[PDB]
Amino acid sequence: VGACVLCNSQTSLRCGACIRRPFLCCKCCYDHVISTSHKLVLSVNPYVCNAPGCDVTDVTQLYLGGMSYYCKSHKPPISFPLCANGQVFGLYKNTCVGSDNVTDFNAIATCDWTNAGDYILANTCTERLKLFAAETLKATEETFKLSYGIATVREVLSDRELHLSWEVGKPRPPLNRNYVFTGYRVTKNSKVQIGEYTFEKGAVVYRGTTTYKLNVGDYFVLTSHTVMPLSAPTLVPQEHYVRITGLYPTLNISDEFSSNVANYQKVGMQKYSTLQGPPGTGKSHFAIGLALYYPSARIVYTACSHAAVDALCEKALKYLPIDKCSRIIPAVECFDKFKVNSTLEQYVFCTVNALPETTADIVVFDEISMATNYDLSVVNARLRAKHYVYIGDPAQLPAPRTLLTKGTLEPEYFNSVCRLMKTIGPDMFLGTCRRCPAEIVDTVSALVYDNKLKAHKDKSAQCFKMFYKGVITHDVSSAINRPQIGVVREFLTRNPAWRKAVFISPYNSQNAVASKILGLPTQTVDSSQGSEYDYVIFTQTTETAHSCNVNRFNVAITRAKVGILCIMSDRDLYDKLQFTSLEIP
Ligand SMILES: CC(=O)N1CCC[C@](O)(C(=O)O)C1
Ligand SMILES: [Zn+2]
Ligand SMILES: [Zn+2]
Ligand SMILES: [Zn+2]
Repeated sequence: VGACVLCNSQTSLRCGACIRRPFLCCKCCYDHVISTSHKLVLSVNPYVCNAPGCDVTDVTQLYLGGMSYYCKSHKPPISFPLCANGQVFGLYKNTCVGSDNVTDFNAIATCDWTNAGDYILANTCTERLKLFAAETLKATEETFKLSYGIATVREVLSDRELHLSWEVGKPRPPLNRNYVFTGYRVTKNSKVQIGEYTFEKGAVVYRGTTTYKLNVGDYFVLTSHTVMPLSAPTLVPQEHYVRITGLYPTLNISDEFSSNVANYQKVGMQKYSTLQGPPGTGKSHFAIGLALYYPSARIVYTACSHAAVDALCEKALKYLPIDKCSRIIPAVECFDKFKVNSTLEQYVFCTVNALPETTADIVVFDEISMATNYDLSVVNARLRAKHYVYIGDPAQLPAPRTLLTKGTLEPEYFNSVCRLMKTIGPDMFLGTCRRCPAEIVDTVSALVYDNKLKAHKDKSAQCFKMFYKGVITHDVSSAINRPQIGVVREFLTRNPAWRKAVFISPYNSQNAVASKILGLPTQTVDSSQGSEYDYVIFTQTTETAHSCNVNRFNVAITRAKVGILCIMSDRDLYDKLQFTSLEIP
C-alpha cells in the first residue's frame, strides 16, 4: 500500500513493469496499463494467473476468481476482471481522483534516457514526477553498468600497466576517469574488494585508489549501488521574510568578507538562495564567511564529490575553530584534520550520499551544477534547515549523463536549482573574477554571463589562439589530434617558459598522446573544473558537440591565472576568443 505518484490517492497497486514499481491509483494504474506496454500489476500480491504452469501476467487478460487471479482459460465460473470500468482492482477503490493526462508519467516510465527530451521532461514535469524520473533514471544508470563485461588481469606487464581479458558477448566500458572500476581477489568460495580503480589505453594504464601487487585472475567491475526511493522534493517551498530569521549577525566582521555582508543578509531573509559563482569569484570564501557572519549558526556544508567537500574543509581550516568542525565519512582518502563522524558538531562537512538525518541553522550545498534532482531530494530528506544556500555556476559542467546520446542538455535542465538560476536568475552573483587575465574574463563574460563578469587582473598579453583543424583519429571511445599536439610541440620549442603549462583537451586519448610527446601534466576539461594553473595549453581536438559545449569551453579557458594557448577546430569559438591570433608555422 502507498501513494499514487500522479493523484496521491491512497492505493494498493504498483506497476510491475516500471523498474521503480511506483504506486498507481485504480484510475492511474488503468490509464497507465491501457496506454503503454506495461501490463504486470503488483498489489499485496502480483496480478499473475495462479494456475499451474500458465504464463499470463497481462492484467487486461486476468480475473479475480475466489481470492486467486486467473486468465480466461483457467478462471472459475464466478469471477470479475481485475482491470475494467476505467480502473484496475485493489484496495481503496472508492478513493481515487485520476488525471486529465497521464502522458508525462508514461514517457518517464518508458523512455531509455538516450534523448535530451527525456531530461527536459524530468525537469519541467510536476514535482512528484521529478522524483519518480530521478529514481527511474538512476536505476536505469546503475543497471546499464551491469551490462558491461568483466575485465580480468591476464598478464602483469609492469607496475601501473596491465593486459586485460574481457567477458565475451558483452560491451566494454569506455576507459576514462568517468568509469571507476572495483578490483576483486579470487578466494576459496567467494571474492573480496581490493580498492577502486581507473584504466586508460597503453595493454592498459591503471591508477587505483590503493597500491597492491595485483596478479592474474584478479578482475574488475563498475560497482553499482541500490537506488533508494525519493520522498522529499528537489526544492522546499520558497519563503521570503521581512527580517533575518533564526540567525544573529556579528557586530565585528573582517574586510576579507565585507563584500558579502549584503548577500549574507539575503541568505537570512529567504528559505533558500541561489549563488552563481563564476570561476575564481570566491564561492568557498563566501561559504566559510557565512559562518563568521552568523557565528552561533549550525552549518552543514555538503556537495556531491569528496573533492568538493574537502575544498570547503581546506578553506574552513584557515578561518573556523577546528574543534567546532567535523568531517562525516562512511565506513577513498578525503580530508582528515577534523574529528570524524561527529553529527552534533557546529560545522559539519559531508557528501550528499553520506548525510545523516539532522537539522541545521544553514545548509550550504556547493558545486550545484554537478547535482542531479536525485541529490537535491536526498539533501531535503536528510537535512531540515532554517535556510538553504545553493552555490555553483550553471555555466560550468553538470554530472555526466552516461546514457545521453541524442541532443545537448542545456543548463536550465541540469537540476531544479540550475532551472531557477537560468529562468528567474540567481538570488546572488559574484561579479568579480580574481583568477584570470582580462582577455579570458572578457571572453566568457560575453560567452555565458551576459557581460556581467568583471576582471580583477589586467590584460596578461599572454592569451593566444590558433585556428588549426589538423587531423582527427578515433579509438574505441575517444579522439586524438596529433597535428594539434605537433603545433603545440613547435610552440614550446619557440616559447620554452610555457613548459610550466598544464595541457587540457576535451578527450582522454588526446591527453595520453600529449603526455608522451610534450611531458606536460594533462587534465580533461571535466577533471580541471575547480582547479587553477598559471599557464594552460588547450587543444580543442574536434568540432563535435562535446568539444564545442559552451560550458566546457568556459571551464577550459578559466583554468588560466596568467596565460593560455588555445589550438581551436571550431571557427565559432575561435572567433569568440578575445585573444591574440598566431599564424601556423
Ligand atoms: C562524448 C565524448 O566524446 N566524451 C565524453 C566522455 C569522455 C570522452 O569519451 C573522453 O574523454 O574521451 C569524451
Ligand atoms: Zn509501468
Ligand atoms: Zn492515481
Ligand atoms: Zn491461466
